[PDB]
Amino acid sequence: MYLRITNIVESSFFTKFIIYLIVLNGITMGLETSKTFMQSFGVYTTLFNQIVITIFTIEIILRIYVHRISFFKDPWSLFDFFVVAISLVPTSSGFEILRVLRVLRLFRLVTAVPQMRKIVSALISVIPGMLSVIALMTLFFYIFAIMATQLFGERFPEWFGTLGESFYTLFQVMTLESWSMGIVRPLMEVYPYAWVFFIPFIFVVTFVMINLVVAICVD
Amino acid sequence: MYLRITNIVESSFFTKFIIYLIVLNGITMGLETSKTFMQSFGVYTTLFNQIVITIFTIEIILRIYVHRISFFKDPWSLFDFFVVAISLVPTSSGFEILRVLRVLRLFRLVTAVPQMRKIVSALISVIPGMLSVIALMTLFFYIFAIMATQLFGERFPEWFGTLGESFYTLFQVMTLESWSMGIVRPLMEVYPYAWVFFIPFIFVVTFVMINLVVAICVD
Amino acid sequence: MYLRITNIVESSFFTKFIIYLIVLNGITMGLETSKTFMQSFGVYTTLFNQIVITIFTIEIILRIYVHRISFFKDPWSLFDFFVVAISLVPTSSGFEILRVLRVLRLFRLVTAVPQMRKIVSALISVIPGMLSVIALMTLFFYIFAIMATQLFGERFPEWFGTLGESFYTLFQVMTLESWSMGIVRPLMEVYPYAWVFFIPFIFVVTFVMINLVVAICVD
Amino acid sequence: MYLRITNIVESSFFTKFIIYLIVLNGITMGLETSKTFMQSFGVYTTLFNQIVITIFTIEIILRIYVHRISFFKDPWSLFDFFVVAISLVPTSSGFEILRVLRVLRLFRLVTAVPQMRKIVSALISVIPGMLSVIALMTLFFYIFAIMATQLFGERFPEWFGTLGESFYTLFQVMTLESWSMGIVRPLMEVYPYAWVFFIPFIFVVTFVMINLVVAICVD
Repeated sequence: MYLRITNIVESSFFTKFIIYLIVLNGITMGLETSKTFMQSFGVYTTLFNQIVITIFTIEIILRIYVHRISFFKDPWSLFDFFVVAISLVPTSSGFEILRVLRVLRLFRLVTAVPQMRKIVSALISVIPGMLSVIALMTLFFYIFAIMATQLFGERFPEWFGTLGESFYTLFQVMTLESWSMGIVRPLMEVYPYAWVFFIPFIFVVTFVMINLVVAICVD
Repeated sequence: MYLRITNIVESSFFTKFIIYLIVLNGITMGLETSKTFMQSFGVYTTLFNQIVITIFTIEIILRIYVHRISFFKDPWSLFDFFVVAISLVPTSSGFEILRVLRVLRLFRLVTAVPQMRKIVSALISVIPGMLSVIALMTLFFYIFAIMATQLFGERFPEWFGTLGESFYTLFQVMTLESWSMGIVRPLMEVYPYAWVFFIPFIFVVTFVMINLVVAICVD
Repeated sequence: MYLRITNIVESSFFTKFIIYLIVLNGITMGLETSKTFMQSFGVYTTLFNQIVITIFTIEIILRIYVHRISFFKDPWSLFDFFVVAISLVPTSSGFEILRVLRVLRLFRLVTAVPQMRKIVSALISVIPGMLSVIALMTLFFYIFAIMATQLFGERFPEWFGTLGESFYTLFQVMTLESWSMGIVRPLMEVYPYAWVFFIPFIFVVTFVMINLVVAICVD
Repeated sequence: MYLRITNIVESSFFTKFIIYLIVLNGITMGLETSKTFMQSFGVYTTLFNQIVITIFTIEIILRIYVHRISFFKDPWSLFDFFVVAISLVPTSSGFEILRVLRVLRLFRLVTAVPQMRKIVSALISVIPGMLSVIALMTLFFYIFAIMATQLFGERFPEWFGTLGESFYTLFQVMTLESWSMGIVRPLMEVYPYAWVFFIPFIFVVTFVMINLVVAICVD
């Protein structure tokens, strides 16, 4: 039966059918949003869901037999696996995080469709030639995070009272949002020289990002 | 008589004339802005308009006789057509949107005048070589927008209570405007881990944007 | 005496002497800032000023004889002229704008010093290959400015009540500062669809700027 | 004994060891952050430090015997030296800045480990090819900063009352943070034409930045 199924799986109809449901479940997912819709076509959409997740567990299985090991060696397939799976976990139990993560299946439309793969693949290909800098950067953030926690965490618990808060705050400063009016001016009301810690931080971080762009925009 | 008019339309004078009015009606639109001016040279400006729109329909007509099918197949002429059409719709009836959309006729100056066309043209040419990425992003937004609606729409109606509500908010976060002080810090007061949803969102959406720039910078 | 002076003007000492005063007047200009300093070395700096402006009117004259017409054909010289001049206008009369514009002389350090000229020159050289786009852009701003004035100027006098206010506000939106939390969200409290006017405006304006960078970053 | 130690220092083990401690002291610094951890494994962490600093001076010494002059001529070694020196200064005395600056020893990991060096190196290499522009800008800031101080420092002490006050503010405006709502709109309530000072400032400073990026992107 191998080749029998293998001709179904590898068939055009198959894919087109899968891509069709993606877009359907996709559209249906946006109505599941409407408080109203849920009172009318409420159940219809609920059943349509269990159906789709079924059809997808089938599809994902059939695909495995037809590919065996090569499947759990395919980035794109693994995704579909670890996404249909999350959608399988009981509607109840634990937390509803998983219940929300289900919408992650609409990402399957990147899988099932060529071109999308190209871009995604094209985008991701660059990540490697960035890790050297990213590492540097993280180290930087880590060092300043620590310094900031022990410099302003006392009188500014909210933004620097913790190693992790400082991280968050420094990332904000990196995106340059409300960094002056919201963080550094207030800070300076107690530590006149705080500007000596942030302006430099902004330069380094800014500079690095600028180069990182140059790289990707050349290398 | 064809060639007769075809020598009028196709002439230099003709174009130069149309361009003269554009820049004239243009200067007029900016005065029609002033409350004061409308109390003095008020009507002078009102009639002047009904005149231009006429002269512009005549012109648009003449051009169609001189081009027949070719006219309704030229982007630039089409624009000129639509823009004149709008301006034609009665000052009254329906909503005043149209009444405002009239000022779109000053975009006519991009049409009538070469060079502008070149730049506009040079710009639009890049668009198609982005669509693959623009689609990816849009899918992305749709997915996270749906997630956000069901993750914070209950306690934060204004920013995520609706699917479109969330789209707007997320776009804001993408432009990085007040993203931390304005939206994420406040959100975290109820959902400590919301930073797990937005920081990653910020990275992905930023990365893409950076790449996109590169593409256009190079490709 | 021509060659006599011409050898002084063209002399090394001359320039070095001029560049020396620039830096001196420059340094002295930053102390003229201090409320305190003005009570101590107050007059000293005041006289030192009249002296420098003298020495500079001399220098500027000597330079003219040695160059005649070629002088008022030299961008760099013209500057020095139209800057030493402003500094000549009476400390009183009219308004103190001119009294502040005097600090513009420290710009002479870009003049008197090679290398600086290179960069400046290098920077300015690009402006030309940007005017096509800049023109387009301005037209755009003008069109939207007008539309906005007649769309929100009524209930939002501060930000759109005038053609010029709208300009200012739109530039702000272009820099993306407080555009959402400060302008569009408030706006939407009265005009639910305002987002249909600004998001597009942001895209066009953003896109254009992105290209303009590509150009300068290639052309 | 020279070669003896020269084989210790120059050895693999040696380096790997130093690197092991870096990452160790590093992890320690982040715990020394926690108020809780300091109440439990408190001293364990305190002694651990005084140990590393020792081992690091020994190491820094050994390296100097093995390199003599070459040591105080290598950027990376110099850094390592200075960073250890700081860490050496008594926990007490003077201000606790030093006490915090100690965490700068985690930058040691950029030194000890190759690759990091490469990136850091690759980054710093670009710096010199910017100085001409960096100087221009700095001159610019100085000039406008002086102007702003005497144009708004009286009615706006917090942002322009001082020469350095104005520097900070202007830098803020350059990063474009809250520049309109935060500073210029408020300023305009007293000085209607202040937009004439800032918009141009924004353009010039932006242009430069854009070019600079280009330079580094290409040159």
